[PDB]
Amino acid sequence: RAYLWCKEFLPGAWRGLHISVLFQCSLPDTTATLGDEPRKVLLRLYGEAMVLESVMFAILAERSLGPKLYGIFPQGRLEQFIPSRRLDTEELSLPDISAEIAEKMATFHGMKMPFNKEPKWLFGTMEKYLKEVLRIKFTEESRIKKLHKLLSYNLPLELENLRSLLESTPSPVVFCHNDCQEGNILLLEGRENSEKQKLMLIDFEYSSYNYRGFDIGNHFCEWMYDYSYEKYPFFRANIRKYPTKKQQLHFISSYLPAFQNDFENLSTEEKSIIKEEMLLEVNRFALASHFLWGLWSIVQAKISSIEFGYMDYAQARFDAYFHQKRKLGV
Amino acid sequence: EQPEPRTRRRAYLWCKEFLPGAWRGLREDEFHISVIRGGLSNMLFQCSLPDTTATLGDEPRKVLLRLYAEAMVLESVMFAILAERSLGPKLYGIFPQGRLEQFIPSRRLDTEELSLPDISAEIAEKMATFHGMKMPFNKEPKWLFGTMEKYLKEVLRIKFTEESRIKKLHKLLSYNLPLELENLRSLLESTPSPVVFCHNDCQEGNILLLEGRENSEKQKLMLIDFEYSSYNYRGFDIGNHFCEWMYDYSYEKYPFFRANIRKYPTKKQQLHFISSYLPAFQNDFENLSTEEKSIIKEEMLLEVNRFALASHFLWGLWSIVQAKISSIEFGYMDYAQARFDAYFHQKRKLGV
Ligand SMILES: OC(c1ccc(Cl)s1)(c1ccc(Cl)s1)[C@H]1CN2CCC1CC2
Ligand SMILES: OC(c1ccc(Cl)s1)(c1ccc(Cl)s1)[C@H]1CN2CCC1CC2
Repeated sequence: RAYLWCKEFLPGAWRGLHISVLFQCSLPDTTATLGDEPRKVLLRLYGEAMVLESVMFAILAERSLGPKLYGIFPQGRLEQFIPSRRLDTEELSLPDISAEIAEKMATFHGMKMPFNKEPKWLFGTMEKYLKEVLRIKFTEESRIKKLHKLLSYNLPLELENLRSLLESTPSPVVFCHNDCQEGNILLLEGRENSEKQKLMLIDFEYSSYNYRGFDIGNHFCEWMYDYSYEKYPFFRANIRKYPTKKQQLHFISSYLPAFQNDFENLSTEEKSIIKEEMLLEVNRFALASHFLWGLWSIVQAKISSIEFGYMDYAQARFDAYFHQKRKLGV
Repeated sequence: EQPEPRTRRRAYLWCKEFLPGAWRGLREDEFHISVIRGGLSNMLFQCSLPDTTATLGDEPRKVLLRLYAEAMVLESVMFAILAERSLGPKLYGIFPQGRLEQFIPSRRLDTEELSLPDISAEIAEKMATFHGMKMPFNKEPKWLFGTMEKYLKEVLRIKFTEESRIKKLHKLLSYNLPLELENLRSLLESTPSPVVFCHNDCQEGNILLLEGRENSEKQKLMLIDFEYSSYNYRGFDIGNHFCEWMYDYSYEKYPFFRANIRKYPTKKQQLHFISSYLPAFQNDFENLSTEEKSIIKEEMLLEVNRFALASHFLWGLWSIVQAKISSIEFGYMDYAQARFDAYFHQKRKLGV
């Protein structure tokens, strides 16, 4: 099946003619490349709505901000295989890494995409997941209990509180990644010694026009979560790992001149004003990351096959939401 | 011509939501929209900012709205890629009901303009550029015979009710189309042709003569409407274009087309076309020997002239199917006969 996708969609030596588990499709080591065709490709089997993700991946491939698109078919797609590794959670805090993510995020934000520019994504998704959460019934007594504790916060009332806080919080609408976590950041092989070009932002499943503060606040929230933990619930949460004001300022001091052209040419006092207001903007939007992903995770506990403690994760996001509300005095 | 109130409201919402700058804060009463192309399939509209409104950034003053089975996914990706490589109109917005694309001030070429040496040479260069494209689609040349077999299977099942359509179908069927498809298959089997990304409908109605550029000898045209595009034999794309010289679709009375076999390009006109196509396609071409260049050229004429037979066959079958399924007024059965008449005339000329 994959043999016929790689044979029919790929040029040169493939048109004549190895697979590993996502799939790593390759040509034999003794086979000589006829031209610029790839020796090793990546196959993505799935399992509007595909029209938008496809056009987006095609555009990012064309603009070199994503992996190349080699083939597109109903069952999935053939993409460029990038020799790399994903970053770990502890590396998000590294100054060079943090500064590069901010630059790669700033670049992604300035991109013009053929999608709805109305920032509906944030609240529309939260309402969609909230409507589902209130009608979910679990069979297991342990899950019924965990849900009962989450529903006890009165989620529709909390959403209206978050709505009022965010409406009185100006944040520009940009093309957001919406999932800027370590698992979506590639550390490029060989390029490890590069100070400012060793990374790549990937996996645009959630990308849309959204409030800038959500992409930044959401990334700040991601410093607290490590999804590599090998024992149940298959994640580790650490509130103390949220960026300090200094680490948050280092991130924005790299984000701002990379996004706003004039920024560098402003006065020291003016630069601090934009920055101080930006810390308020992103820390408020961090609350929407906890809320969005917390609701998402309850819906995921009901529908997903994947081995992950979804209900514990929802509780860890809701704990962080209330902790962050307290920190902000909101 | 103004659209229907429901269309005008939906169009206004798509423009204010997908288009940036002055569009984001436009009132319904400030929205300008007019029909470009009517019908039921692919309605076209020009949408615009009032002339009194200033632009804020680099947003367009006017756009084209195109108002329309996952062939929609591939078609959308194709338009996006071509828009990115500056080979098609810019894509401003994609939604289930349609697209917002760049408005290009121009007119389409007329059939008579295809023969013009400068026009012909430029079409050859843009077609050659189009063929050098790497697209993420199936590279097996299954389009041609797959489409023809698909149309033929449909044609063998067709039962018309109108007496003249019945009589016309009887004549076409009498040629023994399945047997004729096999004769065509074996002829093309012994005709080598490189598999490239083809337009597959490179006719006058899909070529834009760009406004202001009518003095630019080599850069005044643009190929558009890539709905039939796929990986196909290079022979087809060129052969199909040569067949298009014979058909004028602007005829205002039924059958809504004029066919003239004498308008097919002469060896001279074909050689002029392939003489612009070849250095545009390989770039090292001019530096080859006179005997090698003449051999490449003579093999190329034979290849495109044989594939022209598949152009006649494919559109003749498509036309019969359209007579059954389409709602658009066109003399489809007369058009099918016109393509089959040409097909047998081209067979006799090739001595095959
Ligand atoms: O998709 C996740 C999943 C976590 C657990 C799952 Cl089961 S899917 C990640 C994808 C890849 C990772 Cl590595 S973590 C997380 C990343 N963000 C979106 C959804 C999750 C919370 C925030
Ligand atoms: O699309 C057509 C149509 C003709 C009649 C129709 Cl009804 S659609 C053209 C569109 C615009 C033209 Cl100008 S010709 C023709 C161009 N090629 C594809 C189908 C037709 C034959 C070859």
